[PDB]
Amino acid sequence: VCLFLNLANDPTIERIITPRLALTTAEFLAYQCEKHVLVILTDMSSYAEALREVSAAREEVPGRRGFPGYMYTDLATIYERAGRVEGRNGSITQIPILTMPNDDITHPIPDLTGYITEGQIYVDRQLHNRQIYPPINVLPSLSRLMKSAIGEGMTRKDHADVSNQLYACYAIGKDVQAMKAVVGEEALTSDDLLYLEFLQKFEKNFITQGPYENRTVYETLDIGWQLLRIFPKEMLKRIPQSTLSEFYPR
Amino acid sequence: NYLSQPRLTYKTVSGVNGPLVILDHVKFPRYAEIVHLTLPDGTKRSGQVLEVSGSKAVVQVFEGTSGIDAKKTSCEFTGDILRTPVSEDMLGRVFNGSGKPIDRGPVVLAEDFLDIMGQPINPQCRIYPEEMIQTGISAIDGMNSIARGQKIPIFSAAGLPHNEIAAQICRQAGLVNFAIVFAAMGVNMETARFFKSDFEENGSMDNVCLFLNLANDPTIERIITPRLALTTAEFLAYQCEKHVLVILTDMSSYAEALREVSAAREEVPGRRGFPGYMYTDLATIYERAGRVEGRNGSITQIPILTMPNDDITHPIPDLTGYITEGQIYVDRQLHNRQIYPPINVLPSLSRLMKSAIGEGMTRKDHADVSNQLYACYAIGKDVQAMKAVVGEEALTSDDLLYLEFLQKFEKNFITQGPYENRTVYETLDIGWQLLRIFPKEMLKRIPQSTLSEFYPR
Amino acid sequence: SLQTSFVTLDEAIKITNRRVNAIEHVIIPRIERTLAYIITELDEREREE
Amino acid sequence: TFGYVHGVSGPVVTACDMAGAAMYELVRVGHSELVGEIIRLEGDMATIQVYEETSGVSVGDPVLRTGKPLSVELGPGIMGAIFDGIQRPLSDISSQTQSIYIPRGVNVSALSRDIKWEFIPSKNLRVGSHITGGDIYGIVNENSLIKHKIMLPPRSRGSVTYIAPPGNYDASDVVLELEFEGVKEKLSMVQVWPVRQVRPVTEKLPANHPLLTGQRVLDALFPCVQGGTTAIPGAFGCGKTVISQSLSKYSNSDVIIYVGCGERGNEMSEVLRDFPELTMEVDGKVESIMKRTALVANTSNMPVAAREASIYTGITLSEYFRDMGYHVSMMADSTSRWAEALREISGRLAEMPADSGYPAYLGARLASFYERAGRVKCLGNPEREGSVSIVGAVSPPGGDFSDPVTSATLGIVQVFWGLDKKLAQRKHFPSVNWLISYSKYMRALDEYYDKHFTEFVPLRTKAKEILQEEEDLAEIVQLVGKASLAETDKITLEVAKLIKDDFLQQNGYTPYDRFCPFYKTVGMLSNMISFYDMARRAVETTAQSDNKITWSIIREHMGEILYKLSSMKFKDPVKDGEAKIKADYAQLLEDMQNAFRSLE
Amino acid sequence: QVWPVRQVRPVTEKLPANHPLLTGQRVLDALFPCVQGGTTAIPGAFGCGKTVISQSLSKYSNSDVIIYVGCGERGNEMSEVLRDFPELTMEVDGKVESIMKRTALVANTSNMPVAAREASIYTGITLSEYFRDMGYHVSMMADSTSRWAEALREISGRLAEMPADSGYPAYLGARLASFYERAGRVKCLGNPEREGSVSIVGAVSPPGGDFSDPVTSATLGIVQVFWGLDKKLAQRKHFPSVNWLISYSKYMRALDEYYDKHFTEFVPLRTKAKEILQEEEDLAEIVQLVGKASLAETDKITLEVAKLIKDDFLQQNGYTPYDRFCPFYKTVGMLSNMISFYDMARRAVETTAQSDNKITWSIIREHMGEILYKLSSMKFKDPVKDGEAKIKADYAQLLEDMQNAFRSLE
Ligand SMILES: Nc1ncnc2c1ncn2[C@@H]1O[C@H](COP(=O)(O)OP(=O)(O)O)[C@@H](O)[C@H]1O
Repeated sequence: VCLFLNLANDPTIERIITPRLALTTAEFLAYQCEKHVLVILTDMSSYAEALREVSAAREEVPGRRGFPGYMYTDLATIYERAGRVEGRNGSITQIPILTMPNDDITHPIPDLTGYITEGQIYVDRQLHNRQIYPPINVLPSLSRLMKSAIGEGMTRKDHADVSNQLYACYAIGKDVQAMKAVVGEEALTSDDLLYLEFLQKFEKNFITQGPYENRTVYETLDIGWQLLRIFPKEMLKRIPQSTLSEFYPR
Repeated sequence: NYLSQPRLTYKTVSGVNGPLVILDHVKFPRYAEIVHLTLPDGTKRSGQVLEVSGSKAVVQVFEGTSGIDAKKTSCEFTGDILRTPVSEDMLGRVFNGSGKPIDRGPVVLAEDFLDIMGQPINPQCRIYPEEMIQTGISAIDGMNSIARGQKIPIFSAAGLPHNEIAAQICRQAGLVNFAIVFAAMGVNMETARFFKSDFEENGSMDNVCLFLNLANDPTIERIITPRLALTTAEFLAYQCEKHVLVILTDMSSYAEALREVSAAREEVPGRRGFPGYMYTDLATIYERAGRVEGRNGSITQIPILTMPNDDITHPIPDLTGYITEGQIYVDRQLHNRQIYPPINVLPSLSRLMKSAIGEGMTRKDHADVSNQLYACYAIGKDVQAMKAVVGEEALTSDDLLYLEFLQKFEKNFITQGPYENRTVYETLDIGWQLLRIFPKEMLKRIPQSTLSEFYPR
Repeated sequence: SLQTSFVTLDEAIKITNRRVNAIEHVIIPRIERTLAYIITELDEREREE
Repeated sequence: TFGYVHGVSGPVVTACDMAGAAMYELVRVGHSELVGEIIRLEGDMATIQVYEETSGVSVGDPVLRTGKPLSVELGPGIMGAIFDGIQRPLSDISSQTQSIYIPRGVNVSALSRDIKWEFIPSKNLRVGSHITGGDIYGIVNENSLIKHKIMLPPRSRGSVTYIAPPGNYDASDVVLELEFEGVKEKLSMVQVWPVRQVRPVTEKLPANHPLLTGQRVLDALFPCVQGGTTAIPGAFGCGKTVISQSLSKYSNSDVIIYVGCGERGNEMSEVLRDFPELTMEVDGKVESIMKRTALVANTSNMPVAAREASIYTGITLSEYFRDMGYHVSMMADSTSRWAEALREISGRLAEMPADSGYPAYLGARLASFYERAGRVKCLGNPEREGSVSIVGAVSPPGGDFSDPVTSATLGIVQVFWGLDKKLAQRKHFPSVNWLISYSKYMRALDEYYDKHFTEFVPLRTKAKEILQEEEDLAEIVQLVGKASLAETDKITLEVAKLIKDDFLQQNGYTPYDRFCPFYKTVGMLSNMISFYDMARRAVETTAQSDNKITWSIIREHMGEILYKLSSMKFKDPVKDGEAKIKADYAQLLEDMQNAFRSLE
Repeated sequence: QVWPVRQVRPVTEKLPANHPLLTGQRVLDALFPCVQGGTTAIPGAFGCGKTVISQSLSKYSNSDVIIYVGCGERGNEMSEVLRDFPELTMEVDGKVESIMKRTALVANTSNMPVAAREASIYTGITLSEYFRDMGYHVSMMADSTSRWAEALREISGRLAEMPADSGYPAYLGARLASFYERAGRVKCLGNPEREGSVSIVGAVSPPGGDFSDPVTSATLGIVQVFWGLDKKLAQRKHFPSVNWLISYSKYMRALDEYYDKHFTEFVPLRTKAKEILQEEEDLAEIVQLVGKASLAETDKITLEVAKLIKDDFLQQNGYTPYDRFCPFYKTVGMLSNMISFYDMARRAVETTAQSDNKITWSIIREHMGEILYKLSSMKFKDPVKDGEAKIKADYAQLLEDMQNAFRSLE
């Protein structure tokens, strides 16, 4: 591994170099030395604030919240520096990390990032307050390439179908959880109570990992089915009946 | 030593923009010196140098720039900052915004000249104010008590009787000699007469000085109006040992002059477009208060401010909130029900009450009573909010007792005559005869010793 | 029959009125203050710009 | 002497050779004499905000400085005139041009020259007499109802060197000459004043007399004082015309001014068409209200400066009439549209937005405008009092009072006559919502009422309480029905309905309610409340009895009194003498007392 | 010696933080602990109590010295410190001594010239780093970093620089970041080995009382501890006004080793406390739409022990002789009794609701009203009058009284 450190008490402007420097090390190791590289950027917000500081000092015309208007192209020259290339085995995976200012997903730093990065993983105050570690809110979390990374020979063939069903169930779960207040628990149907039971069991088992449990994809889909098994077979409208007949009666 | 050197006078006006006039060719401009302007028609105005740069002096003109001219305007630079003539002879007199006399008396003879900005009281010499003033008003003296030399504002919604409350304080306030500085900014004449008349009705007029700036007087003079008042209050208190009370009326109509000057200068805007220095400017007013070592004087400040759209979180109340020793709140929810004075105890606090009460200042029970009255009043509002959704059938007998507490409390503890003076002891006894509505053990803020000495009576 | 109706109505009317009053004194007030706050902070962004 | 245009950007014209100019000095720009105000000096250069469209202004065009800031000509010929906000006579710009438009570049003098008037010099004066600002050195008989008192300008003083003899004169005639410090000043019946400067006074007084509108709800429950400051929520659905017409066509106010701030083009023409057709009785003659007013009308498309000046011209005209010793009253049709003109001029000045978009100074401009009201001792020597009453309409979006102009206006005004669309939909004219409405002048009229109507403060207090009790009781009526209320509550509700429908409400198209005198108003309410107290006496006096009185028994045995109480509105100040009306009301008091005695 | 205040005084190492910054306040020391060498913020609106927390830490903590930094603060605060601190006393080695001997004040009152707020904050930390290098566990009360940020707004405004949010300079986040991160527990410079520390507590003062404030927004990205104060608690005179839903401490994972060594029972209690205090708000959003009759007996017990933990544990009147301070033994004893009541009451319902002989919260209250009153009374125990063994013995008697009462219900 190779760590570039800039601490909060290191000068602001060094943070402009820091991610580009790291990515240049990543491109050397991957595209010239065939390494599979994982690049972790620890807080693109403290980078964006460094562009803001110098941009402000330059009297540049601002984008929203006083960042430089070039923030999008600038972030693109960082984020786009990833992925396998022709004739190389080498490949860079980037997992940049980004402190959402004031918890706001629509803040310009995460907003412009979401346009460039191929999805996001969203970590939520609500789940953290509930002691759900890791606090990953699966709903706003997205991965644009995921559909191409799954299927027979890549994974168990159920993976895509199980994910879509589980995701829609969690969403309906959050809706019926709001209904438990707005219309009351007594207004919930048996099916809404099953989506509420699903929501609880899902956070307790699907999301909650512990700090060292290296669950396989296969074990994750087994847990996926063990949660889907809560509903009657006919409720699982996102899964094809062939996949249900192979993996629901387990 | 006196400033002996002869004064310059410039026709070199080289620009005018908003309330600013920009001189050029000025010989060693001084930041914050005062300039007198003569207009082409012979009208006199005054102004402060806001910026200097080489030959340029940017003067802000107090009496407005309308009629200033790029050829004929004459600027007499005074060569010093805005000093004010002060004397104890200013008691029993009335002044315009800029401290010119308007009671038809003569110009003030200076016992000295003082800098209008005052000076930062040395934190080492400052004495922590603790000797209680009874205002006579139960909602103050009981639950929000004011120390001799405290600063504590009265916040109000618009049109609330806050003038009558301040008048009552200037009719009943005293310790368990005294003199008043009063200032009003952007006040209407229909209220200027009320204040002047009230100091006559109370017989107090001989011991009070009124600085009046009315809503049709110049807005920039409001910036200096409370500073003149405080400079006179410093002279009376720290130089002459008077137990001064300073009333500053509609700090909002002062704050609007800050917002205007800010927009006119293009200063960096904080919340709602007040200047970034808004907190400091308010401090430069509000910190001239409290006792200082060796001096028996004690400037107390009771600013008054109309909160815009009744919003407690507005920058005027909110920044005042961070600076003042707690705040007294006046409420429409009381005033519409005719509950005079409409002081809502709950949102109120006094930072100095902690040491202004208990043995040697007030009866031993007082601090415990105050806290338990907040507890019961607050729980009363919470059960009222419950009743307003789910009805009295959802409330327990204890919840209905907290609702009854809030009703009996507002009708007796807060409700008081505009000329009725209640001692702290009488206020505490009203407090206890209300607290006796609950069983002894329910009074969870009060220690068992205080309950044994004061609950059964 | 009239009594069973009476009892059921006396609960259902109370439940309904409680929801109505919760909308009128909880949910609408949260929405109104939230809208007034949003209008304020949008105008703060507009003044900064 | 005059300068030359140097540059133009939109409505903002930079000029040069402006060395002797002043900020806010008025300037004519271009060969067409466009009007504008200087808004910056930069040395010998100056920047002029032009009012009219600058299209076709050229570099090197003439820039004539006017010797004055923005100003109002004051004198004879104001009455019946229609001006715009910058004091240009819209009736004459019509008739002299023969055009439907205001031509870009008007130069018509605001008080029309060559029109003679009958001038009487004040016969008490002589050459060598001492004179000061506000001294009435003569009168112009310009209309039968309003003797126009001429006066020395407030800045002027000295010894009379010559005064014109009695005769016919106009603005070009030197009516007066006086000398001070060895310098003669020539003067005319026309006077000029800076529009943004208050006209000074000997003393501004506490206001203490009712501005009687002839409208029961207003004059009883929410009295505005003469010289008072007041607001009306001017919106289409609530009938804002009802108050403004009634004030003009009857109320105790010697001269009316009406300012169109910036009204919708049709709604402005509605007013300008309609007001000339209104008439008021004077000395047993009927005459057009155009004898007692001037209209400062601005449609929304009049220049931004003409809208923001509109109210300042209006108040300046009103203060000139105040200093003649008249009780002037001035409407403003929408202070909100004036506040938009403030937002726009501050936008063009590139000043920072304060509240919601408005300037920092919006509150101060409103407050320093409303303070121009009040009763006053005039300047000069004949010692007369006068006043200006300001009736400033507001138009809060959706009725939301948090709107900056509305909020600041309700902060400053002492009376709010809250008109309501609900009451207008129910045809409850004058449609004033008595729960929302208020007056802070109640205390100030105690002295007046104690002298002239010593019982009336008790009556007003009881009336508001009775109506407020009915509003609380209506919640109980919804919860448990009218049948469930106590007898005292039921009679209170019935009487509150009687007060609401037959005292608050008033049909201003009928001969009996077209106006309603104050003595009539008091007598009507006195009867309703005397009935309430005696009815309530019989009810409460028969608490715990075998037979208990109720409103139904009162309606059965004496419903003729309820019918008579409702009928008391029909009494006519023209066909019935004041003593006859008072006698009929006293007869109803005797009738009801004997009727109540038949029960208790 | 003389040192540039803007240059960090260097160290041999910055270590992890692993000893609690003991503070007089129950809610702080129990539920959101600060650590010697850790940063903290106290964002609160005006009159919320943040300044009294700042006083309380200075008056009563295990800090070996305190630098207090009155940056832009009201002048009577400095007078109150200078009045109280020469008269309040700690003890060392059997000698009672005035706590002023372990402090220094940097003052710059709100009306003193704006610029000096910057120099004040840097002076307070540079003094703190000096005492840190001596091996003292320093603490430093940055008594308002928003009034500091407002001084950076002022200079930026005069310089005509481009502002970020609410007029603040873009470098505000960078200045604050490079300030709070001057804290730590350190192997000092030089040869005789020392473990000094600076702990930094910043009383952020959000304009309008709203945590969307840029000073707060930056500060929360830097500090490892958030004690967010609620104005609604301060209105009710609930103090210290810490909102237990939004507040957090990142140091719990390091401190858990200290609690395991000295207070092994505590981590269960802290967990049950936080959970009950969350379940109250989960219930409130239901109760406000239907009324309290909807609650199960478990929920009534939850709200009651939440009311105990709120009104008799979290509440603390820090000027009174009994709430002046609170030792950890008193703190855990109070919380242990309250949670012991929760578990026993919950167990009693769960044990009997399987039958017609069901125990209820009302049955418990009517049989055990004296126990609820004793539980409320626990706060009044006074460390000056009562020894740790005496307070613990009273608390053991409450545990026994509860157990014998519940044994009579079951
Ligand atoms: N812990 C407390 N114990 C008792 N009273 C408190 C406590 N915290 C706040 N109050 C009261 O409220 C006042 C306001 O809080 P303080 O910290 O002094 O002001 P601020 O929040 O503006 O900094 C305190 O001075 C005290 O009188």
